[PDB]
Amino acid sequence: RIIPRHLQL
Amino acid sequence: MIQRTPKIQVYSRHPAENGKSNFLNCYVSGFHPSDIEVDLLKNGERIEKVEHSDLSFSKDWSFYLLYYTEFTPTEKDEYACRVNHVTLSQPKIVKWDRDM
Amino acid sequence: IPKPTLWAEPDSVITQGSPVTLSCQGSLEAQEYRLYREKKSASWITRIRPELVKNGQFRIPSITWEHTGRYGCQYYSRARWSELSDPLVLVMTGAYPKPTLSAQPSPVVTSGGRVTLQCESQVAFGGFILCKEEHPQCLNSQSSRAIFSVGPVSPNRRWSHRCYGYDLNSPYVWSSPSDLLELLV
Amino acid sequence: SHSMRYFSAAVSRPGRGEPRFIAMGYVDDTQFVRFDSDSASPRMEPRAPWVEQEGPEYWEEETRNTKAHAQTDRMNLQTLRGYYNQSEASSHTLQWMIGCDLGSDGRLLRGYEQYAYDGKDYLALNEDLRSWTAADTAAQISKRKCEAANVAEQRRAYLEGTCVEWLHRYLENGKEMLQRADPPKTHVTHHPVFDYEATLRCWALGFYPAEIILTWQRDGEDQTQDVELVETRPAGDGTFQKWAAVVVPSGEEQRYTCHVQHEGLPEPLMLRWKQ
Repeated sequence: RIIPRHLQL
Repeated sequence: MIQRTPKIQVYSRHPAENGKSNFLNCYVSGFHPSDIEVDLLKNGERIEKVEHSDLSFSKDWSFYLLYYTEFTPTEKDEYACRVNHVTLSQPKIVKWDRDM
Repeated sequence: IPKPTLWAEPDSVITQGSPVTLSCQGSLEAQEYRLYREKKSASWITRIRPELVKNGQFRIPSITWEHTGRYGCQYYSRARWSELSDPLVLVMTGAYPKPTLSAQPSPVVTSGGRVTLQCESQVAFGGFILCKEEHPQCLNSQSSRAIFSVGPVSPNRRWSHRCYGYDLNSPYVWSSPSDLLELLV
Repeated sequence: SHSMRYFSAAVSRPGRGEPRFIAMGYVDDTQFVRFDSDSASPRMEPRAPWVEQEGPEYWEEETRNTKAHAQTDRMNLQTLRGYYNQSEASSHTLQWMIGCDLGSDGRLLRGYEQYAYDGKDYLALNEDLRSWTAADTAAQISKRKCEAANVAEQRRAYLEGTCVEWLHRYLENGKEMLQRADPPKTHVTHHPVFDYEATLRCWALGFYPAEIILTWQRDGEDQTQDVELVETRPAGDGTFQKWAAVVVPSGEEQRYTCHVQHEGLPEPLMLRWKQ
């Protein structure tokens, strides 16, 4: 199960 | 920005024995960026029916791919893998030696 | 017996694709020759059949990654094998884009002084070679750039340099040389 | 000892259109899921038998989330392009990785989350999973933005829970594939260089996992300094290969033995060339 979001750099 | 050259190993899935079906592999790794061209050759002629794994990479961030195709070892057929990438002045070719 | 000399023609540093001959020059009574390559067997040579081999000339029509390395040779004479020749490093250049060679802060330096020479590229080489140009004397560091402190710089000479980059997986395969860089005094 | 990782790569392509985005997941050395923005139907899809069974809610969520990752990283590609004041015609690469490692006992031993831009490390979550490390000034911007947003907690929450939790789930569904080690089929080969020497090559084939130790001993002792060793490679069937070589003078082969160490071996076997 993958983390929901990617960081907004 | 940083780029890395592709490394190559050409080999068969199983120990080579003439007349017996096998798989020719071309493992290409450590390159950056990911844009790359890789061809499997039989006596200089490029082979179109080939399979490649999904593009992936190491936690060193460099990319790696595997190209393969069913083949039957010959005592006279010469196989090779050709790679072209922005880090190379000319394509890198590696002949297939059943001893490696 | 006399220790043999091992050399390459045109040279030990050849651009990818070019031909080169490694000749082991022992005595005149040499009855046989053995060509060695450290850390990895000189696989080829067994294809360079044969009289040429037994005469001390191992020619490579077109050099490639696989031919590079540090070689040494010995010959047989008077029921005695000679000592090993001094090593010869066979280098193949022109494999990668040439890097950039610059002087910091400038290419002009006061006599008796020193300058930092920086070799930089877009490729992450595992090392760099800085060569002074007779018969080049090189230095290797250990990426995006390498730093070389050269000196003291004298006016009674010509300080010329070129640099190369190489991947750790093949240290005898260099990039194309960088544009020549001369110092001024 | 198990671990789970998710990796992604966002490659901008000016002119070509929108950035390509690919992502995938692994449990140890086995890929179980893949996503490619290029597919006619961009969606997370099964690559391992032990996950094909997951319900449709699973694929709907895995897919929906990854598409959101794609959208975010595409936005990141231009933001970073702004930070480094870069052309709009150049191609750039933003790579992402996140993962958890379990100990023998199966508890979270260490977690990770990192970004790399155009091949170099950019932003990384520290081992404490409570702080960040910027590689340069642009990353310092991203770092402050992460701190001001207190997002670290959100990431470690994932690393300590879901990551470990689902890792266990997968390790059980595929107990046969993931918690089984196939020993290496091994042998030595002889390669004669005329009459004065030869290379002894030790092979380890069809093994899993990939971790393995191959070394040459002379009269019982590591020649580790003069031994040729190739990167371990995939056979293509799910197993791996590796060989180690050593140049020796004719008539000294027997003084050499190959030592092979693998998880699927009761005891490290010892090999020697057979004349």
